[PDB]
Amino acid sequence: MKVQGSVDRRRLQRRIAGLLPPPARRLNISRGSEFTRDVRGLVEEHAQASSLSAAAVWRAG
Amino acid sequence: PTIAHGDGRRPSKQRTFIVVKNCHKHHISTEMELSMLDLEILHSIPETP
Repeated sequence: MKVQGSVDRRRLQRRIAGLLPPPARRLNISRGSEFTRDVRGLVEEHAQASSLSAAAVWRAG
Repeated sequence: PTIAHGDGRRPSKQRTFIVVKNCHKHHISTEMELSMLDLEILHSIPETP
């Protein structure tokens, strides 16, 4: 408190949090439940990555 | 249809044709260019006016 300081840890964290790579895309082939929970995501990500209408394509860009 | 004729020697057989139609396919393209300054200052976060 006694001094404000010259930088904001909040801003530094939030500005880095936008430069970390996207995680990997796993696919469990040992449990049916996880297998489906990942294939659902696979189809959602294809849609989001190839549908012109949305801006999410341009974001994944 | 067909007309039934008498003087014609053998009565004309009724007619049916098979017609096979094909569907053409046409593909369409456009190109839009976008700058990395936009694609970056978008991922960043605004804090000041």
